[PDB]
Amino acid sequence: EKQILCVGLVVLDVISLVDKYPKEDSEIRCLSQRWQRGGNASNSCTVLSLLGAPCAFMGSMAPGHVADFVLDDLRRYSVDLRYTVFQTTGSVPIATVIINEASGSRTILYYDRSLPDVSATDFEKVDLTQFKWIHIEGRNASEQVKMLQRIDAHNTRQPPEQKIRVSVEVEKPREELFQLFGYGDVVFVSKDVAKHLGFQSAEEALRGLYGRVRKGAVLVCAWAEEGADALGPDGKLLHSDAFPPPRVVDTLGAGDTFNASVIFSLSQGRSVQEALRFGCQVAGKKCGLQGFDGIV
Amino acid sequence: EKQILCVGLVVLDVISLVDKYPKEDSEIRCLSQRWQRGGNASNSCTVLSLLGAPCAFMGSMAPGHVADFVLDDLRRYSVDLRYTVFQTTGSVPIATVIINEASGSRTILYYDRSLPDVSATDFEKVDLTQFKWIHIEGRNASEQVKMLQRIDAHNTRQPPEQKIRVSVEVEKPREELFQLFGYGDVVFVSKDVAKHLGFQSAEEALRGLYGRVRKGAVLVCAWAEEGADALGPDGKLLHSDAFPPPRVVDTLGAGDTFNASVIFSLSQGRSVQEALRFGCQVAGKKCGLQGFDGIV
Repeated sequence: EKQILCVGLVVLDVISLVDKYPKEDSEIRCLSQRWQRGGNASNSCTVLSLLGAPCAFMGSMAPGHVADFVLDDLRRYSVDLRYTVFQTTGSVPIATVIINEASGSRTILYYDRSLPDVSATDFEKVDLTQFKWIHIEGRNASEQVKMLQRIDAHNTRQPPEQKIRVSVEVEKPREELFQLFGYGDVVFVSKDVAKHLGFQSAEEALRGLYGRVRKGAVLVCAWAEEGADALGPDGKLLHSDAFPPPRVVDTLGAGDTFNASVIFSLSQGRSVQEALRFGCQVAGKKCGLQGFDGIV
Repeated sequence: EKQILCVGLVVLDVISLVDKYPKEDSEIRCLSQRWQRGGNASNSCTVLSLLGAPCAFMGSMAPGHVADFVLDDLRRYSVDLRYTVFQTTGSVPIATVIINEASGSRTILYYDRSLPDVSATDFEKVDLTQFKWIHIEGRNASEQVKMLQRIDAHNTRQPPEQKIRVSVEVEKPREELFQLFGYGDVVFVSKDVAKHLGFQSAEEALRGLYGRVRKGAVLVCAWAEEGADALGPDGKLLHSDAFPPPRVVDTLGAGDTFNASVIFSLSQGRSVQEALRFGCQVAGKKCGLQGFDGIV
């Protein structure tokens, strides 16, 4: 069984659990503080692994005790780390995460880039024959476009049977990332990006942006409590309602869980409509649990 | 010149500077993240040192890289650490501090006690003859009352000329701490404690609580932008208006700066009225600066 490769950046989430969202200028005693491995594509590997799909993670890494914590954790999920790009400068990024016990909301304070990104030349070294799906978390787009061109060139020399399926996520509302819309068989665009571009609903965003994706591609937009929508070459808008848990306790990585679950379902040969449904359900289940493990 | 001893707990402040206060459930890129030594009595040593008063700090400590950072920092200010109480269990407490660049507000997320407190038996080892003033940050009150009884017993065997002046801070609205009101020549009570007990202004709190302090004591209550008030045995309410800086950039430790500056002024023989004024002015100056060093 060929692997699913995720290219992205691992982040250390330093999570403070509070009984209510802190009022500016107050002092509040937290219920707990914990470390959790995070990062979008990183979290998606966790979920893919939990769902039973062998996968590999490619990201930059700075040796030290933080690296040990996050790499050990990836190893626990049997994520293949052959393509870890070790950097002799910079550090693993940290995100300070406030979770409101009352609501499950997650509020993320993150920082400037703390280490070099995975480059096109790094990706050149990947043995593409090992993978049936490659997902790219949009970040350093000019480099990633080259990576995507490399996969495309590879696929031209392949039977349709042996083509590597590609997905990309455009989550941050940064201009440089929009070029990624034209790559990938599946394109995840965030609600935040949609709203930044002036769309007020997933349906609106999908209709508004479909003209930018590559021929044959499926564009997917999750819209929180409003569920998720997709639009493919046939012009039929597809939708799944959200599947909230009875009590929301932790929504950190819920979007990553959605992405992973859609990739999983699609990679398993399911329809887009079913993949959306499955994504919403697994993401919802996740929101009712601390971290990811209880989704299975 | 005998030292001023501060008994309290050193804290590592992990400070995230943000351009606006984060909205719940958002993700925000911080401007910077820095480590700063904190803790109330710890910060007051910094200020006392900067103002030119030799001082000593007594608190619990767990060896490790965090201890090294905070102890090196205390050494930079020439704070005497002879009475550091090393603990073979627990860790230096962390406080997660969000500072709003726009307002200078500080929002503090702190955690359960991470190491043993300084005990009465620890304090027994202090050479009281070395100190002309001892300030206690209220925390483990039952133990600290014994410490205060030890100082009292010491002072009975002294000339008035050689009596150690004592101050206590009651900052958290915790019942156990109220017993400390009856100790100390100078009693700092926080606005938060006052409000918890049903008073709506410093004047109200002082009148409301003076009957609980020891004969001769001065009760002090700072009330933020409303300045600070004090009440002594003569029943005359004293007041200083706040002295805001032209632009408030960082209010973390402003209250500690006030406390230290009042202790300093009083220890220098100044009147309570002048000490209040001086406290408000130095605290105000501090609020216009990052950290403490520019106050002098």
